[PDB]
Amino acid sequence: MEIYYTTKISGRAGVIAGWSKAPGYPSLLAVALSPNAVGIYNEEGRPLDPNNEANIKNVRGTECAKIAWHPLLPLLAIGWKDGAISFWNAEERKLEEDSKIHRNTISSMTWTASGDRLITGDENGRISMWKTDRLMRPIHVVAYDEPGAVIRHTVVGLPEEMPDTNSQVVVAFYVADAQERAVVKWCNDQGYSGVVVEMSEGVHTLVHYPERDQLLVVGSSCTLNVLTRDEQLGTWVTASKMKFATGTGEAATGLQVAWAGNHTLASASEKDNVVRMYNFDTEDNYVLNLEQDSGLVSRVVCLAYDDRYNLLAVGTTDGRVMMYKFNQPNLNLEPVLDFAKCWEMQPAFFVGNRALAMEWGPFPRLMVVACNDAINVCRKTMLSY
Repeated sequence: MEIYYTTKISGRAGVIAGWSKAPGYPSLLAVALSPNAVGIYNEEGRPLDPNNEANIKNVRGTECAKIAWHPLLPLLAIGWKDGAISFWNAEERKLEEDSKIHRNTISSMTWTASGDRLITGDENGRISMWKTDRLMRPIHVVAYDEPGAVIRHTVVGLPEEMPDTNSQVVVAFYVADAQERAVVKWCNDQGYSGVVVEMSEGVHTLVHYPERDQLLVVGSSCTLNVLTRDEQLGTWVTASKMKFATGTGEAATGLQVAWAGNHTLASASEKDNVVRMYNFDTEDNYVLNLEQDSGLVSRVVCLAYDDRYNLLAVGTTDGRVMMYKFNQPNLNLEPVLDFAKCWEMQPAFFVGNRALAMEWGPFPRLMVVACNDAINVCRKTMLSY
């Protein structure tokens, strides 16, 4: 067979792991190192540069908060915990740091579609789409203050086409979450921050369903706030709101709403060994059982989806992260309402500790379960017969 290898990034490894998520690139797992560096590490479960000089110590010498790689380049945007937006390229080995506008700890950092800007934010509510150039500098463009609110959840759902020049502008659906006052708002990189929605309940996770245009927000009551940019209202208002079947009621703490396929929504909880998939294909909910090991009960700590290649990560309390094979919406074989048996059990692997931070790689073989013990590189190595 071809058996998974449990090989772990260590040496100076921290918690936040950054994959070159674009396929076809040298998928260098950047690792937010504890001694104020970001470890640009390889994919064999080893540090690529254990000396950690090409792995870049912070110019301002702070701990990292967010590392995200360019969708069209091996450019790594490092959000350090001072506002230090650090653009570093793997092909250039140049880290260029600008901290003119951003001064608080980088809270929201999401790459744009083309990587021409970068939705940057901090705890001041200052969301700022700093432009990204091939001239390799993070340069601030637009400024939006949300005082009393933190830019916590910021998804890229529907890029609104303004009539300014009909340009496809990334419009960041950021939540002005002023202490659970989930003021989800949409800001564009030119001049404006419009309000997406005003829910009283805070955003548990800012999921977006693109097939039927549903900003699948979860309120902090396990309520799937199905926000659709309605044909009758225009913005992502709560068209429907039903309770998740995983941790029914007030169980949003530990609730795991990741993705589960093209027309399937993932739902699970830290009190549930059953992992129910809100299958949007034919409106299905169906459990996926887990195990208990002499009191080491495996209940879902983290769900994450390889939406590039349709695999669901199921992190558990015991530490293992087994995998769920989402069989396609069955138009090829056995058209079924219950995909619980179709959601095939995959060979489990023990990455180590409980899955707290998680980041799927560009391929569903190369991946990190960025647990706190080590930056758990997930990979496969062949065994010849």
